[PDB]
Amino acid sequence: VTGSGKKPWRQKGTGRARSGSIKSPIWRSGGVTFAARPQDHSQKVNKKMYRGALKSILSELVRQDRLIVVEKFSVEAPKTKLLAQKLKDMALEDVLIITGELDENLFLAARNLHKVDVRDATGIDPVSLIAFDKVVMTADAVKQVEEMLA
Amino acid sequence: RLNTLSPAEGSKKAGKRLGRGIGSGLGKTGGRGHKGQKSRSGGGVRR
Amino acid sequence: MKTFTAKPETVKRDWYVVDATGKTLGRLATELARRLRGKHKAEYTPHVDTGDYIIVLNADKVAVTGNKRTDKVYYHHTGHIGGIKQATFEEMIARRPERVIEIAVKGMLPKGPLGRAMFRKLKVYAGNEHNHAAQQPQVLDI
Amino acid sequence: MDINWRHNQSTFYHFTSDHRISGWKETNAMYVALNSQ
Amino acid sequence: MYAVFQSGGKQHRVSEGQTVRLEKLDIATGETVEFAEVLMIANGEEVKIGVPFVDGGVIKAEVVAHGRGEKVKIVKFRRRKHYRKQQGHRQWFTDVKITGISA
Amino acid sequence: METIAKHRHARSSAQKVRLVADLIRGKKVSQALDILTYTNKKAAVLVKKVLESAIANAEHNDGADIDDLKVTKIFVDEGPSMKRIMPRAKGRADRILKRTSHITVVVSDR
Amino acid sequence: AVQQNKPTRSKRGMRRSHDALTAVTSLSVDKTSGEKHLRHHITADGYYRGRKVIAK
Amino acid sequence: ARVKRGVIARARHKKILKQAKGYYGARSRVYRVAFQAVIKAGQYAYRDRRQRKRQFRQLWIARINAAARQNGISYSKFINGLKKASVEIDRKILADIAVFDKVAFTALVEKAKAALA
RNA sequence: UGUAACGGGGCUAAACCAUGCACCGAAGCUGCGGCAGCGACGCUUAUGCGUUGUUGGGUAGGGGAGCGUUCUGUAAGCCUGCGAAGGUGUGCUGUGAGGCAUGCUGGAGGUAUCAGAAGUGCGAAUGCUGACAUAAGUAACGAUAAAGCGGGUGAAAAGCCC
RNA sequence: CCCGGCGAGGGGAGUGAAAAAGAACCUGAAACCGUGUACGUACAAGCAGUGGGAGCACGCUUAGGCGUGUGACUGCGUACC
Repeated sequence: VTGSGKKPWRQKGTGRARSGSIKSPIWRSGGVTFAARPQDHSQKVNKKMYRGALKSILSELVRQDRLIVVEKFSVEAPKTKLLAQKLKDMALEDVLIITGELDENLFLAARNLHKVDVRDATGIDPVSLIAFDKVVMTADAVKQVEEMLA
Repeated sequence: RLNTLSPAEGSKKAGKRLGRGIGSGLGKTGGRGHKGQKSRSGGGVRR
Repeated sequence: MKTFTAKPETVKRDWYVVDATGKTLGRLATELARRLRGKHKAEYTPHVDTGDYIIVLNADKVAVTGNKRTDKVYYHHTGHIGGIKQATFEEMIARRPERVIEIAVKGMLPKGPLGRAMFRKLKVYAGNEHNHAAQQPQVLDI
Repeated sequence: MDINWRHNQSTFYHFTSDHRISGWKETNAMYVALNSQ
Repeated sequence: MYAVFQSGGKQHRVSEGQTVRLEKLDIATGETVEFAEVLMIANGEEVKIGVPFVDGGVIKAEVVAHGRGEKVKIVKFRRRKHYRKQQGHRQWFTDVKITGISA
Repeated sequence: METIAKHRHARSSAQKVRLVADLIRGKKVSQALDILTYTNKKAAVLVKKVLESAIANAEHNDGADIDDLKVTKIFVDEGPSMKRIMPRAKGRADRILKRTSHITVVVSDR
Repeated sequence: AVQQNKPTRSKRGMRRSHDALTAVTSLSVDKTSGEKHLRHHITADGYYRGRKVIAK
Repeated sequence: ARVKRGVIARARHKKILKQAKGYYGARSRVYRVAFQAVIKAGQYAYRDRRQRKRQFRQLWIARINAAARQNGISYSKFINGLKKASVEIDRKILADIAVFDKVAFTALVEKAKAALA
């Protein structure tokens, strides 16, 4: 705190309480007692606990019928209108499309749709499998997922 | 279902917060008794 | 339900005349204190004056035992400093005997506003007659 | 007025005078201490 | 005509058609109870108990309302020793109504 | 009909004004003016100007007939203090509270 | 020389029970001018007991 | 995450000051004095939920003692009599009969003197 | 300092001694109602009860279980100008921290549930800052060189101008 | 427009959805200070409450004898850290 280390009054004889710095944490304008620093909040997750967790959530997406397996899922042109109509035809609004080969046109078609997210089979995370209502995996993505999760 | 996940039973223990009130159990002296070198900030003898 | 409380608007209270000739001072005094509290009535209530009006007469003829006629000393202090003023029992009977019965009863009655109101009901006379023939006091033989 | 009041509360904060209580207040504390000895 | 009867823990002096607040009985709300342990019946001739409870007397009372009484705060402060403890309490009651008193 | 006049921020503390206000409270208005004319206070000048303003607001902004009016409410609130400094001895200062007030006269015929 | 417990507002008003101002109590009416004035004083127009005085 | 503490502190203080309405002076205005007043009222209220049982009992005993001496027997002898007569009327009710029903109380005194002789 | 060595009145028994029977007397024991802990025990099995025994004063201190606050996810959801937060009352409710509903003010935001992180709860520190009391309409109004009157100006003159 | 000292401040009028949104301006708490109403209080001693509790005033209420405010009198009671 931007101040001076001058003691504000004499130690004894004023009837004031004794004080030593104008930057004390009890004083207004004074400096937080246990002031924070920038910190790292990362936790270690063991690799077998990460993979175990993905196996549990995939097993529950299968068990709760939130996992849809299509053979192919690609859009004609990079238009959000086409993907909106395609997801409308399949009775899906909130959806995580996951494809073993990341199509460019699908990626550009889902970039404006709020509820819809397109991933590659490599970059799936627990919070999106749990977050989205339905997960639509390409069959190739299913094979790559089994190769990842052994 | 991210608002239905829940930890195990017994895994997250609370954490002692000292200095808050009479009911909490650890207020005024925080569990460190009356005066002495050990009830002092920084206080304690070496190993 | 709740325990009955006497209501001071609706307390009926009687008038009694007691002849204090040859009675012992403390024993008469204790009976009067009991009757002025209202302890003899089933509607007794500790914050209500339920007692009776007693007319003590012949107060100069009250008796004490032993040498208390001359050795019992009534001290009081006047507020000025060396103001300790004593008076024996026979000096009090000569000067004002009403003060003898009234000091006794007053010390037997609860101190406080209520017991002052209880003492206002005691009427003591040094003689044999009283002005209170209008209230028709019946003769309390005690 | 507020500035003059903060500075004129800040007048006897760094004092030295020992016969005067708090730098300014007159007393008899020299004789009180001296007689206590 | 009143009657004194023993009830939950304690005793009650009750006429007919009078609502009494007893302790919590284990009875349904509209159900009728009987107190077979009456200690006094007075009409203009007293009837009471040489050996206790009167031989021929009973009180029929209809339960009116189970309930839970006024909250009271219980405060336990030990001055100067760093101890205070507050607590609360609402007592269960049972309002019955005296249907009849049989001498 | 109640008719209000106020002097907000009147340089006189509310205690000193409340003496005068306590004089004229409840009176008929001509009697209240005769009391404030012959009260030797500074507050009686202030209270008289508020009362005269309330009679005028009554007779102009509302129904007339001064002679029926009565001082129903009068009260003196406290206003903001002006915080000044008195230089005392040995180098010490004091705050002087130069106190204001808020005079309210509610006059009415009913 | 200084108080030892802060006095209440009760005791404060009790002390001020006597600080009340007395009213005028009735002011008298001139004989000639018919106007009002303090008794034994001259009027605002400068009369007293029905005769003209000062006249400024 | 800085937490300002104005709104909840206001609620606690206000809770305590509502529990102190009717107290004289600062005891009903200032928090720091109304807290002590409210606690000391709590301790007294506890203590007096016990004393009201003691005080009511001594009131009842004084009324039965008065009415029973009106019927020519003391309280001590009357309670002994009724216990020997095997009467189990508690003394709330004996005080209440002794006020409201003089004839029933007279009859209770007759049971007490009957068994006591 | 004032009786002033029975708490007091007062007592010749209302004192002492001996015997006896009563009664008063506590948060003790019992009765009735309720809650909680630790055992045991037949099921219920992931625990509750017909039970059942017993325990529940507490400082330093140890153990257990919770409430609230702000922030993140759930939440582009759900409340909200038919009126949010906040403020101020009332009513109901829980063993408690507390919760819920609603009148008036307010005028635009709030957030379930289940998780997560804490600048997470103040009456004290001759605590820090602001506000406001208290003494109190009290002391004082700063050289004991000294003022008085007439007139003017003015809304008003002991103090200004002549 | 009116009071007012060609003031200060205010009362109307008008704008405004709202001027107790008026520039001393969103919300507007508490301490502190008032005005009005109900009750108590001028023979009564003390941590100012608490247990009991009459009376009075307002609301009820098919008088059901309740609720709120006050609180004479009375037992007990020497703040917090």
